[PDB]
Amino acid sequence: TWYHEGPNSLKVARLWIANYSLPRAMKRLEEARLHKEIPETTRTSQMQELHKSLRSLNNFCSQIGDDRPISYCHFSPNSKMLATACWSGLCKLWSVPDCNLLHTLRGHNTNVGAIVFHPKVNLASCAADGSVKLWSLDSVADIEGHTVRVARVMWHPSGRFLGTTCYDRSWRLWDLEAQEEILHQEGHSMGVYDIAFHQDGSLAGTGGLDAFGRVWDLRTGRCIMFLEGHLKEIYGINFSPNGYHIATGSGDNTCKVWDLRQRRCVYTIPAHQNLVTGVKFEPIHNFLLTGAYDNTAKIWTHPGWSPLKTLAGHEGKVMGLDISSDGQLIATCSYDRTFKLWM
Amino acid sequence: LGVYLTKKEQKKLRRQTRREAQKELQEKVRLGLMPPPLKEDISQGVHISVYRVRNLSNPAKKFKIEANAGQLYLTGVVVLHKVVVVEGGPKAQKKFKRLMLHRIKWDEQTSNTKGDDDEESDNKCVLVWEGTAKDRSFGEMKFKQCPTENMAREHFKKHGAEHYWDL
Amino acid sequence: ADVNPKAYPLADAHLTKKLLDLVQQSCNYKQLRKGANEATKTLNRGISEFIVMAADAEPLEIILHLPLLCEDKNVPYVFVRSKQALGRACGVSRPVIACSVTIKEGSQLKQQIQSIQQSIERLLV
Repeated sequence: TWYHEGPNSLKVARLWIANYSLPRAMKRLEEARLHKEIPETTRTSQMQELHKSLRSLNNFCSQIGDDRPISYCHFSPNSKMLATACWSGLCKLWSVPDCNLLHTLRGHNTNVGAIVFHPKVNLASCAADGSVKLWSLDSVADIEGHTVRVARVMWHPSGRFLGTTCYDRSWRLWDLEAQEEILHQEGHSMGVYDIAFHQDGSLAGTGGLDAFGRVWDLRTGRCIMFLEGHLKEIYGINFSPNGYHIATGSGDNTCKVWDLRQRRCVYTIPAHQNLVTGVKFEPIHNFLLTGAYDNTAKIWTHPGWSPLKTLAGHEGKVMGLDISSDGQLIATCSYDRTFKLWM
Repeated sequence: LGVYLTKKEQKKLRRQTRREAQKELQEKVRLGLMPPPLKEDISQGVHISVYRVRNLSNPAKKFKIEANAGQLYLTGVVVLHKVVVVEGGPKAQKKFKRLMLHRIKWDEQTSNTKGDDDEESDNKCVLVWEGTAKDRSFGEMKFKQCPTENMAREHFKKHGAEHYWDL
Repeated sequence: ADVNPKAYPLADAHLTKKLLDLVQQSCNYKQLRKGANEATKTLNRGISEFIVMAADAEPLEIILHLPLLCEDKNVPYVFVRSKQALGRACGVSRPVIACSVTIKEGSQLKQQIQSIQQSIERLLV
């Protein structure tokens, strides 16, 4: 084990993060609340919402995209447009109606990892070629340094920084503006299949193919708490909006949910058969939504973690899914090649 | 992993195999030697399964589940009203899973014995989750009975397993 | 070493061993068709369990129609690195760039086939 020196310029950023990060927590606590209690509303209201979510939803339409399965779909912060990535292609679609779409582009890359929106005109996409592309969506630059395929990419909650996580045991922290390598990080011993950023913008948790969920403090660059629970590769790492809980998924058909703040260890939802691809929490406001190759799609409480409901409209396996910010949409990319809007 | 080999690598092998043998026998006649013609599982984590059924009444089913659990070093438990859990190395579970689903017939009919005598009896099984856990607090595999749905939870409650039951 | 990115179904060294074992067993059980041509037929006919191709093919394009046929027919396809290696598993002294494990009635190989299918479906993301 070594401490590596260097990169003062990045050092500057850590300060920025600290100022930004530190100020965020008080607001998060205010959002959390507690004082009102009045349990009846919650149990009636929260329960009612969960029941509705897991009890009515259905297909609206299917749609098509390409002839390769669809590897990533993402909704914009206004939830009006979807981006769909094929093994080799993507196009941007209109949330409500879908159908015709706006317009397609065949990017220079052949097999698409993940696609993400800037929180505030831009997207970002990672793929097989080891090159991340900053897109301007009209009514920007390429990122270099990665040898292998890049599985996941995310925008810091802040807004300034992009972090990339690929296959060669390197998750790389990147700036949007300058397109520079702010941090080259090591520490897993095989592939690293996801990187997640947690809502105060303090911490990133890395899932890997070595079944070790490994937390990381961006500001000190210190490996913090290693999580062991998954006896197969950990595909998705989904952070929670509250910011004190994380959730993971894996080849083993399990979802672990670890809360560092409450010292709650891990509560395992036994979710799915046949893998898990992408777990998603509900952004605004509790619910979990996940996708495996079982063809079903699930709905979970964040309090009991009892499975509530499941929905089957896919004929094939599901690579990835994203859910409406209000929570009136659910968009799931079918393994076969459609994009299915869930009510 | 397996290699095959062609027709001509059979001949050459068959002939060079035969030749050595017959010539070795030939000298033996010249020389005058011969008259002239443990429970398995993984320590670091723990694979697990969970199963859920309508009836366990048949004893032949009640017995197998006690044996194989002790036979394969599966930790775990079982419960019912008036679910099944198993944990071990991943090889163990797969055997047991095969048993519960494909071998054993839960829909089959059996004639049970009561305190008075024998009577006929005329249920389904399906898996819920398989997965991975930080530690398996189950010490041994302990079949039991609960009257309610609550102490049933408190049973699992001891193991922080309340959630494994699904209504 | 690097393989053409386009050999999208790629098996690591472990899956590679299992695949080639199962291919070798299928050659023995007679559920094996060998050659891009005959593999194409099994797909059009609807009698294919799964498809295995060599990322070694000099004309990479000479077998690229297979994943397309496959996607349509919903048949798993995978790549291995070596066409000489595939050859050997097909009983052949010559390199074999594609091959098909075909459906067979009451196959002893069923469980193993099902297992291989699942592994390959996992790699498809």
